[PDB]
Amino acid sequence: VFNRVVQIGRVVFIASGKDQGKLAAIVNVIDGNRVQIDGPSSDVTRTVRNLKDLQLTKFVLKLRVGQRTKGVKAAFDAAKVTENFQKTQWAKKIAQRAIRAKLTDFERYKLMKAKQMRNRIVRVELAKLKKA
Amino acid sequence: KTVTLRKTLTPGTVLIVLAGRHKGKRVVFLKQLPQSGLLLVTGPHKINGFPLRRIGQAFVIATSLKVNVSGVKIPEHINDEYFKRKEYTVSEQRKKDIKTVDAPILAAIKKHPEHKFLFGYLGTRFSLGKNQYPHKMQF
Amino acid sequence: LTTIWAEHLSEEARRRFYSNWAKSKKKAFTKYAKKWQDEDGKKLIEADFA
Amino acid sequence: RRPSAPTTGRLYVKAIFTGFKRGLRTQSEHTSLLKLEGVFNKEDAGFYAGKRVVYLYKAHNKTLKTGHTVATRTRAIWGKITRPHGNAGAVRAKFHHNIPPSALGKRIRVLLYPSNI
Amino acid sequence: GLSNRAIIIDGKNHLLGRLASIVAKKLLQGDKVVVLRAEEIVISGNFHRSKLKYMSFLRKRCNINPARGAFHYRAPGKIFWRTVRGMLPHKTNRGNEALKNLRAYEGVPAKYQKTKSLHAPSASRFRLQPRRKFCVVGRLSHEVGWQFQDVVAKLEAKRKVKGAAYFEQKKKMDKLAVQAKKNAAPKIAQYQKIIEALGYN
RNA sequence: UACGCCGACGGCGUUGGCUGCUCGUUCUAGCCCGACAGUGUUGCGUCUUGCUGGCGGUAGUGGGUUCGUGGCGGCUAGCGUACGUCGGUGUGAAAGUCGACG
RNA sequence: GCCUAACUUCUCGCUCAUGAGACCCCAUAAAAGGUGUUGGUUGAUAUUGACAGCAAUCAACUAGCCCUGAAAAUGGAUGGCGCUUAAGCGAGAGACCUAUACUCC
RNA sequence: UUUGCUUCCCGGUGUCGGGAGGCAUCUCUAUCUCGUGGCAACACGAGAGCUUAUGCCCUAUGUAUGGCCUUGGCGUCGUAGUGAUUCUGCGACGCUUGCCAACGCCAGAUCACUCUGGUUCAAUGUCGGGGCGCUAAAUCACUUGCAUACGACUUGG
Repeated sequence: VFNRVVQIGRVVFIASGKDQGKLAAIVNVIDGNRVQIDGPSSDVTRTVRNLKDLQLTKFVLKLRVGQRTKGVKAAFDAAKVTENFQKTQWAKKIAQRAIRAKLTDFERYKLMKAKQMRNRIVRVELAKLKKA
Repeated sequence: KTVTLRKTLTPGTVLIVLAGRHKGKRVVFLKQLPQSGLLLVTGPHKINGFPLRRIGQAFVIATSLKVNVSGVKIPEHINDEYFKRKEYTVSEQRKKDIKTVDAPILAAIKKHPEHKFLFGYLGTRFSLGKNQYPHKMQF
Repeated sequence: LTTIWAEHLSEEARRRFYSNWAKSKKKAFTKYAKKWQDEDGKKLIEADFA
Repeated sequence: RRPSAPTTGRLYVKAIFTGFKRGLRTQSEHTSLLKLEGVFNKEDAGFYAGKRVVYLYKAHNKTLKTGHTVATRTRAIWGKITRPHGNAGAVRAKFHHNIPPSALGKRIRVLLYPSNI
Repeated sequence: GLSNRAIIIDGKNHLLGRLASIVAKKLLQGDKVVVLRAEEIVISGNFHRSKLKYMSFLRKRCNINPARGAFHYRAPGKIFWRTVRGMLPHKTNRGNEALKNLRAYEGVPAKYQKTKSLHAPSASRFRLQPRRKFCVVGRLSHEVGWQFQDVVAKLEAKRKVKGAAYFEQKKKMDKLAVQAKKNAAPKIAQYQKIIEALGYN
């Protein structure tokens, strides 16, 4: 029933707190609530975080218990975890929201016009399909 | 002393009017008038019907859009006294200054590849839509 | 939900709708009775039965 | 004829007057508490500090204000937001006259000026 | 922060007191609130606790004249209404006007049978530990005197059947809409470029 | 024009509220190097790769902690008027408008 | 949490009670008990394979919460509603609210 | 209610308040979505922070002329369906509604903001005109006795 697990080498996504929005790798498990993570190549320092702020990704690295920052960096770069993560809809939505949050007034106007024109055309096509 | 202009207000910047009968209109900022410190702005009267007048910067949102304003040559007789207040009727003199000032502005917009959106953008009034919160909107 | 009356109601049944039957014009159900012999009234009565 | 770019929507943020500054058995009517739409933090509430606010209500006698062409039954009380209140995005406001208690739950318009963006 | 329309809330899987406090705050702040499916609201703790609490509530009646004493409503809607009443200053004009803006129903009346309902995640029953019992206000009302549990069940079954049919139709229309966008691709490519560039898709 | 009765926006004075950078100070590391001891250890056994512990080094790199008779900012409130830019109203009536009480 | 201005804010535990508990004076509870659960102390056996049945276990203690001990007369009181990874119990952290008090005008 | 009056429309005119649009499955929370095979249970393949209500629609100058594209909205009417009385689908007919040449061309201004969206929207009352349209009952006093302190109740002309 559960696929992703909290295991050494599991790549986690920081959902809230200090380094929000970044990726790290679980290098140790302290107790049922706390994990030692270290995202050397994603600008996350080796720290201990409460699992309540973390979310499990689909990537698991080939790490060792308490792998040092150098080894974590090597595994991260070898697996290309950042590139593979950037291909998921998880990361695409974050990128889209990042673009959206910084829209200027002119960009908002342009989006309004383009969106309504596209909706009108798609509605014409939908009427065609519905009639048939 | 004259009032201190906000850093975002530079010639050619497009502002949003927040008060008056023209509230919500997008206009073009030309220059800070020396005497009063108000802003000589004119969203081309041709596009949005906003004539050449003054407005205080407190009632304006300065956006990041700028139109090429280097071509406009403001007549010397256009100053604070020119806009000083006397059934208002637009003097025939006034109309000519608007044509003189707007002509380079309109031409600059036309040359801009985005002239289609620029003309429509200046001809539309800003408004707060659904789930649009000013503290998270980047103007 | 609805009530359908018979086409012809007895005078003594209609009295129950009155306190001064003798003094009145006895107009109860007079318009309803005509609905039974009308094209639209028949349709309404049939719809009520349905 | 259509006036060439007419009004298309609001230019104010919606708010409600939730009550006065108070303890549990005291009340200071000099300060009002407003709840804004879409504001949930003191950080966001700090954005509106110093913005003007207005409360519009309906009276009996009509008034033909200069600059108006038709007698209106609407009157206004003007005020200004002074600081955030609490953690959850409420704000404090000061009005020209103390806000009437009958405005509880009624619309308050938070205007966008004086602007500082 | 006022809502233009009434707030329609689906009461299913909601904790009684939590939802009641949220709704009471909204009513005090001036909104109109409608609560649907009040028989699906949940109370934490085993059924016996709630049943005995309601029995002790029923025991509170004026000795002199019970027609003045506490009025013990059995319908789930009225139970929720009284729970909200408890969290208002209902003896004052403010509280009375606030309470008059609340409508709580069992099932979904025809007026709201075609509107989307809201939920309060902070009042959901899934914030309880999984190994904790809970009671359903519908069952409690039935056991303390409510007489329309079967009628509401039948009406809800019919409503769910009609909704299932409508949802099948909606899925078909949604697939047609996806196909329409795919067909329009060549025409909308000029606008899709801007939409994706500004990050909306 | 000036002046009264009111408002708005700026400036200044006073008391502030919120919020950032940047230097330094105290006490201290880690990274990195060396040997030793151990082991939640990979790959194929005084093996190897890992990992940990104190101990000895610090060149380089280099964060925590502490606060300064430190430096540079951003947003904004009340009160008063080094004071400015302006609006509503009022100079026979009257009506309206404005102001104050209520 | 709502009455009620100020977080259903952040961290770790404990507790299920067929009306649990919930904050100085303060508005009662004891001797004595529980193989409910959670920690600890001591003494033993156990891989030369510990107890049960034809891989840890045994015993005695101890103290947190919960339970029994716990009966009164108009209907009734953690203030009320309600609350169960709490809105309870204990240790803590940020912020926030509020006096006729403090600073300034 | 043979003048009175219901209803719809056009106008006056009183009183009153609010203060920026729309959105339909369920079930489930220690699993879910799509595709396929399945009567079913289920199975295989591909995915799955889940932030699609943290969303999606809507979102504005007036002719003309030319090129498109013919959709969407509103109202009436007629059927058919919907029962927890209103709301839906289908038409038919009207009034509109999109883009390009193109801000090309004409109009737009109240002097800097103070209640206008620069005539904001709703609810009703009343007075006038019209369009179809209808032509009642209680009560008192007598009377009855199954009723009754008085009212009330039960009967009849």
